[PDB]
Amino acid sequence: SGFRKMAFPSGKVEGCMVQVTCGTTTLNGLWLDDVVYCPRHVICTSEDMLNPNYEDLLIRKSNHNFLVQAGNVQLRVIGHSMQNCVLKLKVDTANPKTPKYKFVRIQPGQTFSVLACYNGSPSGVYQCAMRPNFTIKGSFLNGSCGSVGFNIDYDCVSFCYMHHMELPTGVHAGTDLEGNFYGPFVDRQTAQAAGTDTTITVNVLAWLYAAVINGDRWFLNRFTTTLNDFNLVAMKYNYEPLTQDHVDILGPLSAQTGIAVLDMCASLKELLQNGMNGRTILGSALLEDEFTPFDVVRQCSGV
Amino acid sequence: SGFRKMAFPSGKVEGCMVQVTCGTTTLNGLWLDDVVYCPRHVICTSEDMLNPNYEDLLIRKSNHNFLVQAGNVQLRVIGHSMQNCVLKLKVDTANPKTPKYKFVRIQPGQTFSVLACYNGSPSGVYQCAMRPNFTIKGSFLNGSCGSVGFNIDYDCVSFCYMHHMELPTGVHAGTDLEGNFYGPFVDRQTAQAAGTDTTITVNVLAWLYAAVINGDRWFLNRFTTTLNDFNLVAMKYNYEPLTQDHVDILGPLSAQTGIAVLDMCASLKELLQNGMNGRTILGSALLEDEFTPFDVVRQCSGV
Ligand SMILES: COc1cccc2[nH]c(C(=O)N[C@@H](CC(C)C)C(=O)N[C@@H](C[C@@H]3CCNC3=O)C(=O)c3nc4ccccc4s3)cc12
Ligand SMILES: COc1cccc2[nH]c(C(=O)N[C@@H](CC(C)C)C(=O)N[C@@H](C[C@@H]3CCNC3=O)C(=O)c3nc4ccccc4s3)cc12
Repeated sequence: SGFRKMAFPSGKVEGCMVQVTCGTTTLNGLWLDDVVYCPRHVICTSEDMLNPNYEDLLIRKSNHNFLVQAGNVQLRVIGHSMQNCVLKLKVDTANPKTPKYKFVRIQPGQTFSVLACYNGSPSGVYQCAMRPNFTIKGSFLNGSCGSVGFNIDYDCVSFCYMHHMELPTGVHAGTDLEGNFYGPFVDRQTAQAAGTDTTITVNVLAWLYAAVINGDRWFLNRFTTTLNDFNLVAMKYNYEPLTQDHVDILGPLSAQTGIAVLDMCASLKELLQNGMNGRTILGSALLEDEFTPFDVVRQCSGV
Repeated sequence: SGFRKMAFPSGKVEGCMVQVTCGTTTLNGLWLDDVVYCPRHVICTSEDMLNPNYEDLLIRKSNHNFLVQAGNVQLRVIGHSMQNCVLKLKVDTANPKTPKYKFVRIQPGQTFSVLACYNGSPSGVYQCAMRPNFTIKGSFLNGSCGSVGFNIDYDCVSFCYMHHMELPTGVHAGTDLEGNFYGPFVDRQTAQAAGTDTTITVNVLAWLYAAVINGDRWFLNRFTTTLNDFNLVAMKYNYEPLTQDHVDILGPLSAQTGIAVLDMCASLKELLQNGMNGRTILGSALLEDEFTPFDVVRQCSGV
């Protein structure tokens, strides 16, 4: 038992991290088969960054302008192309550590592991959720762009994020591995705002089930509510609406604990209206919404 | 910027995880050079577990009773010996992925990354602190024993933990890689209690500095206190005493923020006496003590 924010083991992704240099700018890149993927603004100069015309900038480059380093070994670039906000560099060597992989775009409310890298060298791994407003609450410093986010299913790495930007509020924005931004952001040196955010209701309920499985029961009550009346309270507290599919997804956790989803919703309503009264749930003094139902089942099945 | 609980990249340790089977019992093991390390109670039968005489149990074993599997490839055991609560199995093949490593025992208050493994296969990575009472608040299921904890410095993996037990309270206990338990626990199928725990004061202060670096300032005040008077308040709230070495260790963070350690102590005293008044620090509604000063500097230097 125990419930901890947990990342996927990162070794399969570590074996794919390289360093891409163009001019004086060096970013992280992702080497899969004979292609390296990196943020396209590696081709920018300090003068270009306010509003680059990237098509123009890249037409003015050739293969020999890109230095790709995999460890101490330099990779020969033999082709280049634009992939929305990602640059694709064809190299003459397929990565021998390429895992089974795919490129999958995730939904707000889903989680993934981030492998933070600096100078092509992995530095830390952590978990985070795609917020409803398409930002992530990450931890990224100068030099981190091109770090990727991913999930692992059996042997397959599903890459879902490459890092590009930090907003003025200190949250982070990036693209899928096709170079398409999550949310209304652009890869320019400008201050950009996200939309208002909301709390991921289905994840809060999943985490309350995790708590019960781990012996935290003080917030439970004999009461139940209806879906409509729950969502009336949810809207008041800036919580997302709960769907029947959300209920159905919570079915297994409901069955494991013997607590109907709408019974747990009555606990959440009381927590939202009354606070915690100085108590904690799974070591937190607030309602946590960055664990999916899948994340919970992965740590709590069989407890 | 941003501050997230962050583990070390796990790939160097992933390349060392194997599976050790004795009889019907299979545990995780750690393969470094030509030695596999695992919890000694892999040799136990259901009848032996209440109070095994491990010396007797192991004398009754020979090399061919141990099946070591590294992936699909079986490793030939050519020697065995007892190492306190760890078994050492000599195999005929040195692990070609052995990283630079050492075995280091950590102090309460220090942090490390855990690579949770089941059936020799890595499943998740997370960070945790050795509590003052020598337990860890982990996430471990049936089948997890032999999973290890570690820190990485440059290229060197310092292994500090191998997992053995879950206490009745749901916290976890284990040994260093020499097989010596952290705390007053024994490897028997018995319910065991830890000593009372305390809050790691120096880590709370480190995390308050992390908060300031990340723009959370509401808890600051123009006041300062003395070390003696702070520790009088700390003792009241079950916080560890703050030493001058703790102050000295916090020096860099003090210099980066321009906030004297004893000035921050006055903020902590007010937080301890007044609570948060419904506000958060770095996304938490309680005072967090599982980040060391080193952990903070690693994410906040240069912000
Ligand atoms: C007036 O401009 C602002 C006003 C208010 C907030 C702001 N934020 C950013 C902004 O984020 N810019 C992007 C770059 C843009 C072009 C996508 C950027 O620096 N990305 C970083 C990751 C950042 C660093 C800090 N923590 C992070 O996550 C990345 O590593 C990259 N470095 C470089 C360096 C050179 C060339 C490319 C890259 S790409 C600008 C900005
Ligand atoms: C009346 O006995 C209790 C009363 C109240 C609380 C209790 N806790 C334990 C207790 O923890 N036992 C140890 C084993 C002891 C011998 C060190 C144990 O099961 N370790 C697990 C990791 C545990 C599983 C649940 N989550 C965890 O972390 C491990 O994987 C191992 N599995 C086996 C299986 C067979 C042989 C060896 C091992 S070693 C006993 C106990």
